[PDB]
Amino acid sequence: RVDYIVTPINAVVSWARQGSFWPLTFGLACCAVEMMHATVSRYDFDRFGVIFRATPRQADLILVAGTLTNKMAPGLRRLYEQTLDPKWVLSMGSCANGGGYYHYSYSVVRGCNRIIPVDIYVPGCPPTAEALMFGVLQLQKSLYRQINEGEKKYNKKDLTY
Amino acid sequence: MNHYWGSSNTIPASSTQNNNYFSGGGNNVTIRGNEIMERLPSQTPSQNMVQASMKTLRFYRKFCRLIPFILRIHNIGTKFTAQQAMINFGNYIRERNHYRDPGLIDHRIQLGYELLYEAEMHFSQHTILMQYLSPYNTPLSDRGYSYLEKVKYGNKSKFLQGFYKGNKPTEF
Amino acid sequence: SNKNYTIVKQSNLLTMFDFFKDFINFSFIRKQDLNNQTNFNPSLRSIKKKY
Amino acid sequence: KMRDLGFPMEGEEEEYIEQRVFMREQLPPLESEFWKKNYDPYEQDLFHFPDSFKAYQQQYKRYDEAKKYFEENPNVEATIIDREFKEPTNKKPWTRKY
Amino acid sequence: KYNPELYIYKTYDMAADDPVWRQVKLDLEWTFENIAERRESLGYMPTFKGDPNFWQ
Amino acid sequence: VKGKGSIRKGIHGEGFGAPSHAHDALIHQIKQSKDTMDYQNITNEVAQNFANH
Amino acid sequence: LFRGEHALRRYPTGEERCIACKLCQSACPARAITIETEPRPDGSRRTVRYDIDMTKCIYCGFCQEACPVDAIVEGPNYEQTAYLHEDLFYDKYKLLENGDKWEPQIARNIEYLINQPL
Amino acid sequence: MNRSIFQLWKPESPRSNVNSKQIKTMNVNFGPQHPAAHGVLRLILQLNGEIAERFDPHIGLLHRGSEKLIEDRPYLQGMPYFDRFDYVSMMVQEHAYCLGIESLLGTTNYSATFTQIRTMYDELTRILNHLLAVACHALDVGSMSSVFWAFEEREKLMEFYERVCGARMHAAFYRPNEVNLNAVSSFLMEDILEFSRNFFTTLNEMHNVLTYNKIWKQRLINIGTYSFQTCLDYGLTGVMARSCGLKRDLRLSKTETYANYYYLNFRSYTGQHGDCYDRFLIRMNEMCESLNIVNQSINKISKFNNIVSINTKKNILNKENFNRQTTVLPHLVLSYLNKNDYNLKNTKNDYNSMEELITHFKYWSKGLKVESGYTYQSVESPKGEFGVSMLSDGSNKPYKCKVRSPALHHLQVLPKIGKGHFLADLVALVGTVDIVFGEID
Amino acid sequence: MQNKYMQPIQLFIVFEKLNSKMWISKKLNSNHSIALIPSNWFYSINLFLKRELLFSNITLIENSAIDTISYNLETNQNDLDKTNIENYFFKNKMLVFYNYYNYFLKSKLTLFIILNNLNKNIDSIDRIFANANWLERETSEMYGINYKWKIDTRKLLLDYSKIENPMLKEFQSEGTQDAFYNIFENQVVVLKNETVEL
Amino acid sequence: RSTQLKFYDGGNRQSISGIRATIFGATGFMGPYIGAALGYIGSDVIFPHNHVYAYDDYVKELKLCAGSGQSYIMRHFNYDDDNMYDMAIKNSNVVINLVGSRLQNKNFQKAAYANIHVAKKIAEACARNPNVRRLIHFSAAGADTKSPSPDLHTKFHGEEAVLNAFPNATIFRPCTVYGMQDYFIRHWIKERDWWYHFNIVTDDCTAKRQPILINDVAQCVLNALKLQESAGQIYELGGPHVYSRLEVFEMLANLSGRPPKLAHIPHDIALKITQNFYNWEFFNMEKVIKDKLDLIVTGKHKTISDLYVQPVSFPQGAEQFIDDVRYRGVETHDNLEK
Amino acid sequence: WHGWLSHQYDDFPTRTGNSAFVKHHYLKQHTANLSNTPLNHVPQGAPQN
Ligand SMILES: CCCCCCCCCCCCCCCCCC(=O)OC[C@H](COP(=O)([O-])OCC(O)COP(=O)([O-])OC[C@@H](COC(=O)CCCCCCCCCCCCCCCCC)OC(=O)CCCCCCCCCCCCCCCCC)OC(=O)CCCCCCCCCCCCCCCCC
Ligand SMILES: CCCCCCCCCCCCCCCCCC(=O)OC[C@H](COP(=O)([O-])OCC[N+](C)(C)C)OC(=O)CCCCCCCCCCCCCCCCC
Ligand SMILES: NC(=O)C1=CN([C@@H]2O[C@H](COP(=O)(O)OP(=O)(O)OC[C@H]3O[C@@H](n4cnc5c(N)ncnc54)[C@H](OP(=O)(O)O)[C@@H]3O)[C@@H](O)[C@H]2O)C=CC1
Ligand SMILES: Nc1ncnc2c1ncn2[C@@H]1O[C@H](COP(=O)(O)OP(=O)(O)O)[C@@H](O)[C@H]1O
Ligand code: SF4
Ligand code: SF4
Ligand code: SF4
Repeated sequence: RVDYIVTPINAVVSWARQGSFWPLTFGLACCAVEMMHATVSRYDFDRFGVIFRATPRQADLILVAGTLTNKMAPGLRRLYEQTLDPKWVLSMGSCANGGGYYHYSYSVVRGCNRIIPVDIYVPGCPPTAEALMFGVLQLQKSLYRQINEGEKKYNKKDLTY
Repeated sequence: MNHYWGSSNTIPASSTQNNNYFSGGGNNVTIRGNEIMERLPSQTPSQNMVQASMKTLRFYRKFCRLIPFILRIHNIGTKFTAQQAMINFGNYIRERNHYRDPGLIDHRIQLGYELLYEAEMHFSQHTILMQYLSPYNTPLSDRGYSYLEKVKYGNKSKFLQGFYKGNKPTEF
Repeated sequence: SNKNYTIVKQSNLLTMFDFFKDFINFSFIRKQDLNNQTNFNPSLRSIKKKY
Repeated sequence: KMRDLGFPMEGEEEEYIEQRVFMREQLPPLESEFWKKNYDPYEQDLFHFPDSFKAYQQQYKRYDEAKKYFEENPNVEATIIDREFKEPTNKKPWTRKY
Repeated sequence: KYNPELYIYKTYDMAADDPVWRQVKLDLEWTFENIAERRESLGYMPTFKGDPNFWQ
Repeated sequence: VKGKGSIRKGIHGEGFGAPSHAHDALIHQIKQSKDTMDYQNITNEVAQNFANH
Repeated sequence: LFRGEHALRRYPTGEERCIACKLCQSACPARAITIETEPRPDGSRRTVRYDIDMTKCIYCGFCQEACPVDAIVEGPNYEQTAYLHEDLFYDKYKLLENGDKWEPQIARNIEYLINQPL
Repeated sequence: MNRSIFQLWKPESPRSNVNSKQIKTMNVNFGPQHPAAHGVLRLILQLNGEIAERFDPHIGLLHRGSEKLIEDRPYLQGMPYFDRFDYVSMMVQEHAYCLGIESLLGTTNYSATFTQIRTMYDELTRILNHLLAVACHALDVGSMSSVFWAFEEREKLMEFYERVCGARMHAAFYRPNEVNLNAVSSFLMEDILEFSRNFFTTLNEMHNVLTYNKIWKQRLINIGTYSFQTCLDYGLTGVMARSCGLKRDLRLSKTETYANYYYLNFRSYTGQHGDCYDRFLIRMNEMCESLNIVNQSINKISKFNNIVSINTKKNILNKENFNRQTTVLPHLVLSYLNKNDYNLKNTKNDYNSMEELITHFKYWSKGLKVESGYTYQSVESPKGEFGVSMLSDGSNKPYKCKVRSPALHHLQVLPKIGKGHFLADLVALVGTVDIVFGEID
Repeated sequence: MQNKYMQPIQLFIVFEKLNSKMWISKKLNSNHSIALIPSNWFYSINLFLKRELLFSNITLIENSAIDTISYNLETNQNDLDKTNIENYFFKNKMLVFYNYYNYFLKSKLTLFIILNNLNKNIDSIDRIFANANWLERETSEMYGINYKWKIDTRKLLLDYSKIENPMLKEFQSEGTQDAFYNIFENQVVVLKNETVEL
Repeated sequence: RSTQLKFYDGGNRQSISGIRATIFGATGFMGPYIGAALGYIGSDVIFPHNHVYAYDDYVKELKLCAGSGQSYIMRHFNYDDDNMYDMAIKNSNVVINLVGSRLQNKNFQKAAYANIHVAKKIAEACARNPNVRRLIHFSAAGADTKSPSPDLHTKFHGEEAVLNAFPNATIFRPCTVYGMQDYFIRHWIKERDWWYHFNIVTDDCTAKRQPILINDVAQCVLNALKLQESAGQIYELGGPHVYSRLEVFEMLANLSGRPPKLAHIPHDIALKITQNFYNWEFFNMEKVIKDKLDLIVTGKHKTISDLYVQPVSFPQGAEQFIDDVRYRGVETHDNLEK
Repeated sequence: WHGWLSHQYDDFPTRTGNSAFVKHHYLKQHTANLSNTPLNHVPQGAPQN
């Protein structure tokens, strides 16, 4: 059966895509600085193999770090759609999560999840650099496990069908 | 003329010519110009409702001349025909035709020109800007409409239709 | 010779149109002297309270 | 003309061109320019010209008619367009095969 | 206006180019040395110790 | 007029061309209403440019 | 002084320190705290619903500053990443659980903070 | 060198093909998702040969109705909006807001003034902002490691922020006519002194690779040059203004000083060339001088001398007294001068005094009442003159609160100073203007 | 107020047909003076300021507007005196204020202009002060002031294809519409607004 | 029981519609649209799924149907456990089923399982739960026991079992639905782009087709929920007009500007190859079998007019989805601006 | 140990001895982040509940 080959290759693919996890160079608000702080030496991102890429075509993670305004929501949707699959989305900050300090505003979208599917949320205002690091590492672990979460059932011979 | 609408703001027809070897011309009325709009001076003050009405008619004329290009670039031609969009914007203007303040009319014309320029330059999204072109009481041409409400409430007053429809969630 | 074509009418333009009162469109490129840039000596003017 | 205006006239001075061509601000309009009776674009007066040419003159009859209308209707009710669903008059989108 | 005073970048250490900044460095090091001397002479450091009985 | 060739000055102002030459509406508009356009007026020149294009 | 994850404390006897005075709700700049209170059968002034919208709240600390009985405390926890937006709608259950889990460190910090004025 | 004016400029003549745009210009959307753009700038750029010609900036991508929300909320609950306005001068934004509130109240924050916090932490925040600005400018120009070197010091300063207020960013520390004296600690001052001593090393590391580099000099010198008149016409202020030699500093102004600055002997720097190189040098010198200001401020609260024995002529150090551990005592001047106020503050709280409890309850339910009136209070933030114009109607909420941000005025001149420049020069100009769009919008 | 201060009476000496209404308060800086200026003279006054000798070194620091129609004294109503500036807020539709700084005189000068016409017409000064362009654009969009003879009337800090004046007291902070994503249209759309009330 | 459903359709996503719906098999092409139809009026939507890969956009975008606190995703669903179905539909008064055999599956056993076992278990769970007011099962047009297609053969039995278990079940029989993420227009575009010279047909292309827009299908679902009398009846949904496969190719070619080219492979050899080789989305036996079969609306059951939905014509509906893929021939200079 | 690692204080938990941390009767054992797990925070009235 293909599973004999698929499962080890699945593990290798998950390991490779976890090791190389390039987010998009996109910051909107104060949460950008926290992202830069994680990128810089005190909490090196590179240790976990995450390197930022400017073009969405070369990005695996969409770091929605900052407030999203109605004047920008179409742009965020276009960026998400133009990012090559497979991809994940991480909301950072109260403003990106649920509107934050500007939830009662006439210009701010009440949450980036309304425009985009958000894979993970990192609470904070601003989230600490270690908080962002924790969120990214948790996202990486979940990403590695997503390939095979025990969906297929095992038959009498222990081979998934 | 040093303006976005100037006759010299046309897009050249060729790398080495403007549309001909014996003449110079270009299209800037039905499409966007060559150089971007760096400044849009305020409409000169109108002292009369006559001048205000003339400004409204000229703005509507420009909008009608530009609508086919807007539809083609935004891929919203299927939703409504060019004439349908013109008539819908005409209804939009008709709702505001009661104005009798030249200053307010000038401000409105400035805003209209700005939004028209945004539509030309793709600053706005098609779904966000089609709210002005959408029919007031007619279905969109790219969708199948539901006449269940009309069948159920045929020859019934709008009050009764609204009464049956409701105006508040019933769960709470 | 190719450049001269754009120079032909500049004289009449500047003669008949005010360069400051009239809003005339033009394009230009800013030049820097690389030798002066490399030989420049950094310095600032320090300001303190009166003594 | 350039030297009269004050443009750079030497190679070493070419590096301060922007200070003499673009940086200098333009004199603001005289306040008398805001009091003109009319601001319509200038066009040649086609009096004494043929009727065919006069056809291209600005339509003063439209201005007279508009003035009459606005004198007759200083105040009007705000038009309301019914939003009630109506079957489309142009049924081609839902009744076309090809 | 008539007797300008300029700061000139002429060495690797920009502090050295200014007499004031050299004195700032020296004062900082002097303060650190004084603190270290006082603490060493004292020989220990009192500290706040959490006590669970504080929450009776 | 000094430095303007055949251009000569009238009572209420100085002309923009030689005596017998024809006045230019576009030049008049540029001078009087420089940088300001209430609307894109379609003159004969603009219409002919559109037709040529 | 670090402000991390909100939590609700209790007295050493186990009684809730939160009395529904709504000072924290009013001081919350982002309107992230919702409080509804009804008398308890024994007669105590205790809340029946105490919700903090972690997505709408700016971790300013105004809630713990305005709390007159140190009921709501922004404890040091910051690794509170959530995969679902609903998981960030902290309820009274979640806040009390956070307080029960993090009481030791929170109490240790509060000791020093209270002793500083002395 | 011969003339090149005709090769350098191309005017447009009426209805002339040669004197016209004979090319289809490149209309690019610089940003918002652009590494050079800060993230919320949609600049429509008209490039012709990769040389900027026409600018149409759109800056509404970060508009959030901050002023509307401040009007809706009472005074205290609107302060964190000022932290959000600028991501690197939040302390200065808070200081301006509190200064306006206390000007309306008719009082001054004597506690903060005597504790020196509002000057030392303002200067630390100035170091933060200048570090970030210079690092981003170097990153845009091409230099890479400067961002890491500057952000290490930024992390240290953020640690100081968190230690004083518990938030490494968006401190929300300054408040009108109140100070958290408990947070202020002597060991914090000693750590700040150590940071100041080590900051010279980072300054020199950046200075060695940037200041004298031929490429850096050729990139910045004679780019963005402007006169005082431009500085005056476009309301340029702070570093942008001082680069013209205007010699305009609000901290050293007789009628406009707002903290201990007017009674400290520090120096402000200006350049005779209004270019990016002079602005970069000014930022470096201001970072260096913030160390001197912080040192003076900390010395103002230090007990250097000590009792000397008559017999031995040597210091008599207290073995079991806190003052032996440290030479800096933050509460020294406050206790010495305002003894009654200090005693009341440290003895009466809301757990034992009815009046304190009532004040606390009112303060946290409806903010302090502010008498009706109009005020305009400004500070010399790292990016220029940052001001608040507040109109109060006598209630617990501000009727109007307008924010004068230097970033907006600095971004207004970007077309003027960067018209004839290349794209590589424009990306340097955006960094030299030192703009963050939080306060622009 | 232990500084040397002089009133900016030059404006009213030159514009001999205007009456002077000036204020100074300790709520402001020692060198800050407020004055009332009529709208029909605002443009000429700015022309004089921009090129007078001692006012030549003047920069327009700030500009904004206040919706004085809904202004009410919430506390100490009886303490109001006829000399207070608040008396001009009542019953006036709008109040646009400009603030300049002069370097020669080391002074700050604020000018208040009352707009009583319903359309809020006032002459722009962005042709005199360059930085006033975006300031007036923001003021016009947020409060609906119809600036005349303005270099650029296009919106700045407002969303595309939307007309509104949020800073007016009538407007609600929650707005009137919210932007979501429509699957049927496969793009961001804007629809009516439903929000949360604390 | 009672089939009445009181819900308010005048509100946006943040309103309370009054519908609590569980939508099985929402990871397909039509699943997100059907879910969004209910979600956009404020209804609560549950999406039970066991989909690989979990991180697929198909699973991810289901969260956008309703919003936060209204849309829920139930992962690792077990399709042979009754307790799982009970939990899924415990609080739902509407149960929509779109779990059908995929076009990629040729195994008769798997097709029958998907189209019968899951549907019957869902119907039984609905019968057990007395709060399930409405059940809407999605069958296929042309379902028949004699149908060569295993999908249709099993779908007929599936709808019979659903009716037997839950007599108040509403069965839809849509024709070939088209849309942005469909299997018809997108497949046409992708096949023509991958070959660049032809579309591979395996028949005379005389089979009749009656395409319907997915928006129209969603509107039909909403109208069926509104209409109480629609319960317990079978509906066939299709476009206003019927076209053959050749006519559909001609219409698409004319709309997009791409010249048509149909390359014929013998039906027998194509069937043998597809039934003896691995099958995926773009190479499957179901497509070959359904090429010959007619999938149109018959008069044996209720039609869309009964639901009171006016479907849009195929030429008008499909034009917007081919704007990007347009032949670039001789065009005006003004059109060059784009 | 979270505070000890973060350097908030120099005291650390000590099992079976004089501790610097209070041990109340209602305390619960520490739990790691339970998001993306069936034992995750479910708001009352949420569809999952
Ligand atoms: C070296 C040792 C020394 C001795 C020599 C040994 C031999 C040396 C050989 C040297 C040359 C090798 C060339 C191949 C290199 C590797 C790649 C490869 O194998 O092809 C896969 C590769 C996959 O396509 P892709 O472009 O990578 O996919 C991009 C995306 O995935 C697509 O993205 P999308 O979104 O557009 O998706 C659209 C959809 C596809 O688009 C659609 O939706 C429409 C199409 C759906 C149905 C597709 C059915 C299969 C069509 C096959 C077409 C073959 C091309 C020629 C057709 C001619 C028609 C007249 O996606 C797909 O399904 C992708 C295509 C899947 C193909 C599956 C089968 C591939 C393997 C078998 C191919 C056998 C072809 C035999 C041809 C005749 C040979 C004489 O390309 C092909 O499929 C074409 C391969 C054609 C050459 C086959 C050579 C091996 C067999 C030769 C005959 C036997 C040996 C004879 C010599 C013996 C000597 C002793
Ligand atoms: C470096 C590693 C290279 C690995 C390359 C693997 C090539 C394909 C190997 C196929 C082995 C088949 C074993 C016997 C199968 C028995 C089941 C059966 O019914 O046979 C007919 C099978 C079954 O397909 P079916 O559709 O006819 O029936 C389905 C099965 N039943 C009916 C039981 C439900 O089909 C085949 O023709 C063979 C399997 C084709 C599988 C195609 C997908 C391969 C995926 C490879 C993933 C790894 C990629 C590595 C490279 C990654 C690079 C980053
Ligand atoms: N052209 C069309 O779209 C038409 C569709 N229909 C009917 O409408 C339904 C919805 O349309 P569409 O989105 O196109 O269909 P899809 O094939 O895209 O979706 C089928 C759904 O059922 C799931 N599924 C498939 N097999 C099984 C299985 N053995 N066990 C459990 N779940 C399974 C699939 O999940 P998974 O991803 O894990 O495989 C998927 O979610 C169709 O299933 C079909 O019955 C009728 C006529 C035309
Ligand atoms: N621990 C201390 N904390 C704050 N201020 C102190 C402290 N010790 C001395 N001061 C200041 O020192 C001055 C008295 O000097 P000195 O007699 O040398 O100190 P001490 O008697 O405490 O040893 C006072 O201003 C007093 O406020
Ligand atoms: S969540 Fe806080 S820190 Fe992040 S962008 Fe919003 S206001 Fe700034
Ligand atoms: S941290 Fe601030 S915003 Fe968040 S709940 Fe507490 S008081 Fe409200
Ligand atoms: S947490 Fe504190 S402030 Fe909030 S209601 Fe309870 S007792 Fe009052």
